[PDB]
Amino acid sequence: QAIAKMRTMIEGFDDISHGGLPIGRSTLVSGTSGTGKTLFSIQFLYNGIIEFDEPGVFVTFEETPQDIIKNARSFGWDLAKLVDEGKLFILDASPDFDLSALIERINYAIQKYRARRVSIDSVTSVFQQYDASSVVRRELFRLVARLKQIGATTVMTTERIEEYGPIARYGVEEFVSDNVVILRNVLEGERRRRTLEILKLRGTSHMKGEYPFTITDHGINIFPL
Amino acid sequence: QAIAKMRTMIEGFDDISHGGLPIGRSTLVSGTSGTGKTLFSIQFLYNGIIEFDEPGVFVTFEETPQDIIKNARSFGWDLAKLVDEGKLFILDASPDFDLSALIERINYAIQKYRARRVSIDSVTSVFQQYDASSVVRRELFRLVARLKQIGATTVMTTERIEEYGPIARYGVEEFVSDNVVILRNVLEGERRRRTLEILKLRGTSHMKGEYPFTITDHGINIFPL
Amino acid sequence: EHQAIAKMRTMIEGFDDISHGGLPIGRSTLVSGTSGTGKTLFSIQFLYNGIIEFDEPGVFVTFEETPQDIIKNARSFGWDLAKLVDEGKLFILDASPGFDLSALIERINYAIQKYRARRVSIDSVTSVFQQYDASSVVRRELFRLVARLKQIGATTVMTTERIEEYGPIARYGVEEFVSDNVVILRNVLEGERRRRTLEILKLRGTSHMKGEYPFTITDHGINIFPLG
Amino acid sequence: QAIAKMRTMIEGFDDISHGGLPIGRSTLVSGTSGTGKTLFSIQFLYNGIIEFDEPGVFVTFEETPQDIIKNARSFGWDLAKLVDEGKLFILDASPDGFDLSALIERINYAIQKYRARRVSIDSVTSVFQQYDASSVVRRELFRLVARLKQIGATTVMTTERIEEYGPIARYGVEEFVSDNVVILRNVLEGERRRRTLEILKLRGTSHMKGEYPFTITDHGINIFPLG
Amino acid sequence: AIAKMRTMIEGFDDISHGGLPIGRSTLVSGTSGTGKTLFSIQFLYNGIIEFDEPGVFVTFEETPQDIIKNARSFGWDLAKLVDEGKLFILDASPDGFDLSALIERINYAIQKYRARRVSIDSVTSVFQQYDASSVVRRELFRLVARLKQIGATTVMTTERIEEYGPIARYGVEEFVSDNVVILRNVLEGERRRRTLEILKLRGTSHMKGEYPFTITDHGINIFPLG
Amino acid sequence: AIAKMRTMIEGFDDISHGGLPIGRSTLVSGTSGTGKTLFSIQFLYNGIIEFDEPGVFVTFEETPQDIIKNARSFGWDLAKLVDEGKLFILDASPDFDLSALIERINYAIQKYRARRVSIDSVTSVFQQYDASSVVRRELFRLVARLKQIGATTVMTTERIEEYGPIARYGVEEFVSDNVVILRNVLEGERRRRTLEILKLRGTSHMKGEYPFTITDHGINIFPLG
Ligand SMILES: Nc1ncnc2c1ncn2[C@@H]1O[C@H](COP(=O)(O)OP(=O)(O)OP(=O)(O)O)[C@@H](O)[C@H]1O
Ligand SMILES: Nc1ncnc2c1ncn2[C@@H]1O[C@H](COP(=O)(O)OP(=O)(O)OP(=O)(O)O)[C@@H](O)[C@H]1O
Ligand SMILES: Nc1ncnc2c1ncn2[C@@H]1O[C@H](COP(=O)(O)OP(=O)(O)OP(=O)(O)O)[C@@H](O)[C@H]1O
Ligand SMILES: Nc1ncnc2c1ncn2[C@@H]1O[C@H](COP(=O)(O)OP(=O)(O)OP(=O)(O)O)[C@@H](O)[C@H]1O
Ligand SMILES: Nc1ncnc2c1ncn2[C@@H]1O[C@H](COP(=O)(O)OP(=O)(O)OP(=O)(O)O)[C@@H](O)[C@H]1O
Ligand SMILES: Nc1ncnc2c1ncn2[C@@H]1O[C@H](COP(=O)(O)OP(=O)(O)OP(=O)(O)O)[C@@H](O)[C@H]1O
Ligand SMILES: [Cl-]
Ligand SMILES: [Cl-]
Ligand SMILES: [Cl-]
Ligand SMILES: [Cl-]
Ligand SMILES: [Cl-]
Ligand SMILES: [Cl-]
Ligand SMILES: [Mg+2]
Ligand SMILES: [Mg+2]
Ligand SMILES: [Mg+2]
Ligand SMILES: [Mg+2]
Ligand SMILES: [Mg+2]
Ligand SMILES: [Mg+2]
Repeated sequence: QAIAKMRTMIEGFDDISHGGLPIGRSTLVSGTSGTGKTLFSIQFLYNGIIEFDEPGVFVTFEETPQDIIKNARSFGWDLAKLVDEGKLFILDASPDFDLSALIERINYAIQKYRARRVSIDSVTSVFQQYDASSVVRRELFRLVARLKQIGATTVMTTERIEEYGPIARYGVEEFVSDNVVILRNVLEGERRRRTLEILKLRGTSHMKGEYPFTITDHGINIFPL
Repeated sequence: QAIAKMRTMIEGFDDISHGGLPIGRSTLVSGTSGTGKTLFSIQFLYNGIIEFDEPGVFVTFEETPQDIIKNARSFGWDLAKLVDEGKLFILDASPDFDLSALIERINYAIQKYRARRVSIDSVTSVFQQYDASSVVRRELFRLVARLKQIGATTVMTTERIEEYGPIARYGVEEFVSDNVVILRNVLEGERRRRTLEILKLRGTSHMKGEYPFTITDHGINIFPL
Repeated sequence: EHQAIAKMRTMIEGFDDISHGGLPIGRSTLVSGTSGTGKTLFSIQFLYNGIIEFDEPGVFVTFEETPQDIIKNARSFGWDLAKLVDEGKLFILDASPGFDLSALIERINYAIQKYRARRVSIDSVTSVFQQYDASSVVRRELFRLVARLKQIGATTVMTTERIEEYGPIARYGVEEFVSDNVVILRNVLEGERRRRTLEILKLRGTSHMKGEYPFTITDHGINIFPLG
Repeated sequence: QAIAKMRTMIEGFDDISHGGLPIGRSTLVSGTSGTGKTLFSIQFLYNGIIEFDEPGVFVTFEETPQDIIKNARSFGWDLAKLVDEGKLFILDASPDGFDLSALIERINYAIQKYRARRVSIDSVTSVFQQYDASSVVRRELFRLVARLKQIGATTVMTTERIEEYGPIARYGVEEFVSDNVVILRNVLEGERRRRTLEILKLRGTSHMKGEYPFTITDHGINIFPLG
Repeated sequence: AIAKMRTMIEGFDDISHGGLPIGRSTLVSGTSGTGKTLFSIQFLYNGIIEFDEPGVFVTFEETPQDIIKNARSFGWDLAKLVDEGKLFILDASPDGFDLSALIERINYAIQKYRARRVSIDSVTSVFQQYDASSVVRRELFRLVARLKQIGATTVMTTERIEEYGPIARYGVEEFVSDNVVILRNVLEGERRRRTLEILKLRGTSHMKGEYPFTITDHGINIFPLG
Repeated sequence: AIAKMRTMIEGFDDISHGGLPIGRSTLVSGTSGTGKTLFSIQFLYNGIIEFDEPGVFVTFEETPQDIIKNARSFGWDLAKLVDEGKLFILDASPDFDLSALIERINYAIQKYRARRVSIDSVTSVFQQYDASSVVRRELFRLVARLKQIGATTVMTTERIEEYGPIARYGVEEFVSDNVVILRNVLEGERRRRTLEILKLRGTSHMKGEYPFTITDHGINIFPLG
């Protein structure tokens, strides 16, 4: 029957989303630079491992595994240990148009590590890396559709350049994803404020509009209203 | 005589449209992501079947039949049963420029299932999937023309980026369709509000402007004013 | 002769007041609007009234909508276009699908001579350039058509598409400049409600009222309220 | 001495321009559709003929001479009589590597033949669009303007624009090549239109600034100088 | 400190804390009729009259004759200065893009007339005359860099379309120039107001923001504020 | 967590909670005349004078001599520092791949034992060779190699609006670890300078815009609480 959700245990998120992220579906998490997209994607995996012993695969296209690990120490998280224990796997897909080969490497890692959670950060970059903007819808669809067939629950980050403009970069990514989460970092009166919005969850309910959040030493904390 | 309408049974819609959707004509349903387009197009067919034993054909370019069926369980509708009974046919037109082949597959399904209601979701995506943005007016016209000839009553969804900008994506879709419905999901003061507007019905009358609506466990509910 | 230009009554309620007597004879009038503003309705009412009131035959040129659907939609208003086609008073010319309008223009001309038409509606010209990806040549080919119609002496309503209520008059930024006369139909959304207005922006060589005038579309077609 | 001006006798305009249009120079008159560009350019020639016996050449790329003549009857002007007397020439440059050289020599032939002091060219936008030559607008508008200055014609050239408060002309270069720039506006506010005329620039001389209201009536253009 | 040369344009030397940086390029950008040509002429004229510093004026469209005629509006006699060899007007109007030939022509004139000041009016136009927009940064950089090597002090005018939009036309010109002056002619409430701003002078100080100015029979007059 | 090196630019080390993250790249973006070059020169000069940390300055347009002359504006003697081998000005102006440039930078960093690197401006070198299609690829290659080398890098970039895109090509901020935005906002005919740390990966900083002034003593930023 109806879609089930997995608790993210990210403070306030499971309230906003009426239970967590839809299982076996993809969630687009989109935001301007420094909005906390990587943090959200890491905290998803980390909580999966710590709260439910669900292994996670982190796919990176630019940042090195070592820097992902190093930056997570800002939040007191020891990702190197989780890697050593085989609970976390960071797949380095950085450079040295068709996503089929990558998709197969990712599927391979999911199977190998028995992963229930996957984060991909950021899919925007791989198309720009290889001047492939003409084929974004088709290739993103290929990736999302395969992850659905595998039954992976996935967070995929993407980039945007305006807080109240396009949801992502090419005006197609939100339509391909099952779920859309928008992180904003709005500048008004010389000051910033962070908000999180669940725009869409296909096949299930969620709270609407923007909710304040903070990034602290404990990662993301969202305040439902 | 003046053009006849078929009831959608979508609460409030047949009020706003003065009796329903014009029979044998095409209706564009456009909106940003997560506005309720797929829901509207599913509810149209589902109601046709349950209320009038009127079979329907659902054309998908991306979402699988399985996920379409799963997401509809959010509302307590059992679409698998209807597929099993031959009352609903979900035509999978996802990938493995001319719409003739697609058109013939749709016609075949209309004649085979004896269907009078057709939903096509989303016609935007198919142009993007084959980079055929330059031929949109010509090919959307071919599609709509042929469905008019066949006598189908058709809901076609399309994608947009702004709540008050272009009706659809390419600036031509609204002019090729006989009828235009716009779903909006406006963000103001950090909160969303859903509205539906019937912009146009050729050859007949309708209520004007935006009417609020909600998506609940019973599908779309529009409040006429 | 040596008088200023004469006008032909549309008999569209209020329009002949706004236009100080109707549409200038032998000239082209652009009627431009977002989707659902009443462009087809205007262009139909122009021919229909010309036939019913003045026995002036009309030619309607369509590039997408079928004759049968044009006829059917006009019954919304209790008009019987089928009857008029039967009597040879209305001809609906189906023009549905380098780039050159010369052939089309000759077919239109042939139709005008054959039916002895005084009034012509072309709906919509926008679409034919989009149907063949011919935006580069719009000014030249639209001029070819308008100039030939003027030469013939036809009184023509040409509809065109726009996508903003207060942006460009038409789609390509040239159409208003090629036509002799320009009418803009708006359907403005404000505070969740729509309102319809009609503006005569320009009539070359003659006077008209200025600004937007409200109008409704009812069972009798377009009804415009002059203000003053 | 500084540049001299010829009177347009368009009511109000010679006050706003501190004397009239600079002699031997090109004046761009730009505006959205129906702002009065053709009317300004006709009235400029008509007044030249009637008040000063200064013959005029009118260059058209789309409107026929017969329609130009017919539309001027709206204002009670008999342009056919002036054509018959050899005082007005309407040069039909309608259609039937883009280069305006031949056009320029047809214009010069007319100027020399009619001993014309005044020239109106309407609209210069249209000829670039007719031949899909937008890429070359600055070079060929400059050729035209330079050649007319060489000939010493005082020229009104009309151009099209899409916004009341946006670009001066169409391609963002026309106002830079012209010596003088006048902007006709027809602003819609509160469902009502108002007409205003602005002299943006006259090279080498002075003029009033900002927008001045005007009306188009049976007597042509009438401009109200505020102060 | 880079040193400055007085423009002697009333108020400008106050706004710029002494004048234009010597041996460097100053971009002067504005919509049509803002006073760009006037500024660049007044710069050369004053250099001659006040300091006997010879000037070269490079035009791509306007003839020398019309430049001279239009300056009579301000009671300046440029013809006399051309005669005396203090002012050279270099007519570069027309009959892969590469400014090298023009640079050599400009360089020749600077040596011959021994010019210390140079005005180029307008560099926008030359790129559009030869549909060469794709290469503006590279070629404007070539021009600025060589003028600097020669040690010329240069005013280069450029065109813009909006009073509060891009500084120039191609979004690169301000970054190539050492110094940037924006002339505005803002329309508000049906009335125009002229203002001058010095956006940037590399390596030295200047006043900030917009200062009102007028164009009169005496040329540009800028009103410094406070 | 990541460590930080003090810039000693007055106010900045407060705003950044300690300085620039060591071994990472910091984008400094701004419209013309915002103080980008000045910031990147003060970074190296303070490094040399206060900590005896050698610096490499990379220029694509401004000559070494003018960089030196312009720094005299602030009482800094850069020619002396170049003479002592404390500062190396790498002239990369002209006479698509950034590999050559990168090997020259690395060589200069080894040779002069530099801890600090400023590159001014990264924008311009892509415009100089019309290589805008390749910005994200090539900026990534430069940033990645400098992270490997462990240099602490300031990279300036150009923008054309105060409240528009962070940089010029919509990708530079996503590739950099850290992002600083200098603004020069015109309002009511007056300019005001502000600095904003938009983002520091892996660590904390103050948010929003802070006023600053450029004086005879360089940049001076006022933190606000
Ligand atoms: N311990 C901490 N306390 C407070 N804020 C922190 C801490 N650690 C990191 N941050 C904040 O988190 C932000 C970094 O977030 P993250 O890398 O997840 O963003 P992003 O959206 O992925 O950026 P980019 O788009 O450039 O990849 C930093 O900019 C910093 O403001
Ligand atoms: N049982 C329910 N109760 C309330 N809301 C629900 C329920 N089920 C789904 N929804 C809402 O319906 C919205 C999604 O609807 P739908 O899939 O029709 O949107 P769409 O316009 O087709 O999206 P896209 O354009 O991305 O395809 C979800 O975003 C969720 O907010
Ligand atoms: N009997 C009626 N009473 C009231 N309004 C009606 C009636 N019949 C039609 N309409 C209105 O007339 C509008 C259709 O007008 P029309 O087809 O002339 O518009 P259009 O501008 O030509 O549309 P498009 O640009 O998409 O071709 C309908 O959208 C409907 O609101
Ligand atoms: N006798 C008159 N009284 C009042 N107004 C008139 C009269 N005759 C013409 N007009 C007005 O003159 C207006 C402007 O005419 P004109 O042809 O000069 O415009 P234009 O700017 O050249 O238009 P386009 O750019 O489309 O060529 C007409 O739209 C009409 O409003
Ligand atoms: N004697 C004068 N008194 C007042 N203003 C004058 C005088 N002479 C010229 N002007 C003004 O100077 C302006 C001409 O300025 P100038 O030619 O320097 O402008 P520009 O910015 O170079 O124009 P463009 O971009 O067309 O080249 C004229 O538009 C006019 O307003
Ligand atoms: N001694 C000083 N006192 C005050 N301001 C100064 C001083 N020296 C330089 N400036 C200011 O510093 C600004 C120059 O800064 P800088 O060269 O660092 O800018 P930038 O952002 O690199 O410019 P561009 O992007 O066009 O290269 C000058 O525009 C000037 O306003
Ligand atoms: Cl925070
Ligand atoms: Cl809802
Ligand atoms: Cl109505
Ligand atoms: Cl009027
Ligand atoms: Cl002034
Ligand atoms: Cl300051
Ligand atoms: Mg990130
Ligand atoms: Mg959908
Ligand atoms: Mg229509
Ligand atoms: Mg005209
Ligand atoms: Mg000038
Ligand atoms: Mg700099």
